[PDB]
Amino acid sequence: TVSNLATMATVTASGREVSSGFGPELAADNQDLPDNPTDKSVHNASGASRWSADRGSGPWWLAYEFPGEATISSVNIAWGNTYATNYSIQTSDDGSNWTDVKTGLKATAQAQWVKTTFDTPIKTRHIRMIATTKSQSWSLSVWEMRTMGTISAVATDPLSRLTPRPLYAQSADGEAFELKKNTCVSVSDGSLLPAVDVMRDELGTSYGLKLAEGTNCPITFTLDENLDVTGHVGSAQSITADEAYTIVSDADSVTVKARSATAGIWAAQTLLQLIGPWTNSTVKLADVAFIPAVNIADAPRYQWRGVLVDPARSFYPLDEMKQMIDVMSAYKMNTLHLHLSEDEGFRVEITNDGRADGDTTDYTQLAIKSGAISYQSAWTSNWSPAQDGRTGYWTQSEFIELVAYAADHGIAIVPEIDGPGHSFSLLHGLAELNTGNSNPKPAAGEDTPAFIQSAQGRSSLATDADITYTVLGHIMDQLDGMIDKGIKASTMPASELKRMYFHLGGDELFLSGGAGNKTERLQEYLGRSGALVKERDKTTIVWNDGLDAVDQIPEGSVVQHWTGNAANNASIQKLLNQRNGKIIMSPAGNTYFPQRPGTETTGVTWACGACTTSNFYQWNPTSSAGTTEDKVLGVEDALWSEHLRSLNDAEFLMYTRMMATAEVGWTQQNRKDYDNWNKRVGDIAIDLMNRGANFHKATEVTSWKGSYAAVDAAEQKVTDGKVLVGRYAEPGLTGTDGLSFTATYTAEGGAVNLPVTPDMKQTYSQQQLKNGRLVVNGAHMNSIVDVYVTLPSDVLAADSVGRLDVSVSSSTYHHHHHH
Ligand SMILES: CC(=O)N[C@@H]1[C@@H](O)[C@H](O)[C@@H](COS(=O)(=O)O)O[C@@H]1O
Ligand SMILES: CC(=O)N[C@@H]1[C@@H](O)[C@H](O)[C@@H](COS(=O)(=O)O)O[C@H]1O
Ligand SMILES: [Ca+2]
Repeated sequence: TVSNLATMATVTASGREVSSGFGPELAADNQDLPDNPTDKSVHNASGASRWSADRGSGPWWLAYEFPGEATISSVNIAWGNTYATNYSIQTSDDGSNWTDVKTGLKATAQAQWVKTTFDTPIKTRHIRMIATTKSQSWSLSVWEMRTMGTISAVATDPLSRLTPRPLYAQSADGEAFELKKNTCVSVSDGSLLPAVDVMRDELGTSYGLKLAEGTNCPITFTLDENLDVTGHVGSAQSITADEAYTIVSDADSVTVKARSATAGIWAAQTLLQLIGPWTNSTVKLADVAFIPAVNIADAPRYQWRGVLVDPARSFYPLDEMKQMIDVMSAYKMNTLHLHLSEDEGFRVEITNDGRADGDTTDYTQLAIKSGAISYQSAWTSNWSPAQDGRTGYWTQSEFIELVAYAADHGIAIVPEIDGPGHSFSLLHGLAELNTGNSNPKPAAGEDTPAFIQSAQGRSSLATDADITYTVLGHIMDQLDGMIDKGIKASTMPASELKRMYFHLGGDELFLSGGAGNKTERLQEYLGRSGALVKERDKTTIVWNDGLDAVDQIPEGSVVQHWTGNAANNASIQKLLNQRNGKIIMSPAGNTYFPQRPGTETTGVTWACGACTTSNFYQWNPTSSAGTTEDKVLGVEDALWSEHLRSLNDAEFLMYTRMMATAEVGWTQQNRKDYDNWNKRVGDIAIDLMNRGANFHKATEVTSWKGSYAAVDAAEQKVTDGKVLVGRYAEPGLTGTDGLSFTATYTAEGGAVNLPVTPDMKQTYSQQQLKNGRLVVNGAHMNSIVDVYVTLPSDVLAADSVGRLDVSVSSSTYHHHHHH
């Protein structure tokens, strides 16, 4: 049973002919046409039951906001004496962003019903008719827009933005908490100050909040090592309780409980998602920030939620690593796996401080010599950039700073020094490692092997030589010392942030050829190296193609799975079932960022053809591992850098797929829904535009949206009458001509027109090729649009008193703002 829901709708329109009658609400009054509806005395009787639109060039639109989710079967429009010769019907969840549901619609006569049927009824809070052309110069005329269906009186979900989707989240009673400039925060413990710092780092700029630590503040964080959310853990669910938090908020208070300092940062990240996708605004906004009234209880499914970054192929400066850490933290990733060494580079300084007794190795050569090499474009015959990998390395100071910044965002460092293959940078850097069964050998009269194409994929450390293990042990000791110093600088607890794991690699030894004995080499090397990790009170990690040494690595070692089917891999099952091992899941087709994210893009094709947000989301790491939940540590994305030369190009591949892995890492298997995640991507993107982070504008994402935010003009420079009053963020804009801006000013008493200048520094571009090779930074997002107005002299010269109105319209967006 359907009804005309027009009669319960809140009705808006592009405009109206006259202020006094023919209002848009007269399309929504469920009245049959009067007798003789085309007669002018009937169509133009002052009380005629019809909308008469604004004039001008259009488009002209009529929008219904339902008090609930409407399930709409059909729209039947009774057109008046001026009818739409071309129109569409669009839907909106938010009332501002519109999506086509029926296009190519036409009326063909006066006083004509045009019925548009949805064979599958559509569920929507908003619907509108938008018309581009009409039958006469007169105002478009609508007697009736009947929207036939049923309605469910469900309120908007103030928690709909959250990613990852929490364990438990429900709206609470009453108004939102309004954040004020001097709103203070109380913590139970100093280790929670980093969580408040994360909030202040965004909100200080975007909303001018001090968020000072105070006493008896209305926002509190409490560390409770016994926090229990198991009430919300169902028999088919599984959590890591150490990262549990709760939030309980109302109009007067925001109360956070955290099981760990790390969980306090997760709580802060949740609060920043609730405040909305403008918290990283580089400019003070005019709107106040609100935390809606909520009850949240949250913890992750998996304890290990990571990103591998490979600076070894192409270096990433410290400031770029910080921008990665910011977004990793924003999605509750807790692990930064650094692939520090490769055939093509070594990216951290190792000193001669604290060497073992008898060790006179000169470690300073390693960064000096092997920092200076990188992936060679000339050794590629493909679409890889013409530019070689970036060279360089983090100094110990910068590496300690990297550790501290990661820790202050809830992220631990997991170092990898790959061997015995993928190790040419070590041989190239340290004369002393060129001994025993190492490969390749230095040319006659040389103390280190030449960085030439024939070395690549043919490297082996000397698995038979004591110096190999001396060197590895020193590098482990140096990394540990730097990690300890960075955690100390962060103030986060070492018990939380010092990840007692070391990644030995073990992958693809002699992939391109080399000296043979592949298996006997893995077994000797990973046996002795594993013993180094164990004696340092750590758990060994190896890639799955190093489990040739499953029996020689320590009991309880971890496999990082990337290649083939883990569930059928005998050596993985042996580790997990016979050697109390655990698994980190990085199957290439679900987690490898170089795998091209769309069929329109240029990139690696082998794992999926294109591994999209669907491939990154729609998998279950435990069933992919073919093991039990208890044996799965979690997941890591991989950013391999053979082809990456910039943070912009890395972020193209990382985002938004990384936010799918974040949900796989955190969200319960039975709470995952790819369509629900997909709907959340639009605001994920508005926040990335505010951060200045790049992202692939994937075709399978269907929530790309615009968002208008008013700017606090009091903090903006006026130049020759021109001042920034608004920003408009929409991924994919190639220019501003699709957008119509209008602004008016009213001093109390007075509305005058302000001419608007929209200004977008950069346009959207997909990847660019030159001579068959990707151009570095070819794919880049458009800028947020700056919305300037030019003030008249009387307004320019007035003191501080008035109301600014700004309206933005496109075929897919409409918003009117006032302050
Ligand atoms: C205020 C008022 O009466 N305005 C009406 C309009 O709404 C109408 O669209 C127009 C043409 O009417 S038609 O019947 O010839 O198309 O005539 C009058 O201008
Ligand atoms: C463990 C591991 O992945 N080892 C190697 C990495 O040295 C390589 O860099 C990466 C490329 O990823 S791809 O570009 O997505 O194929 O894949 C594997 O070849
Ligand atoms: Ca009517």
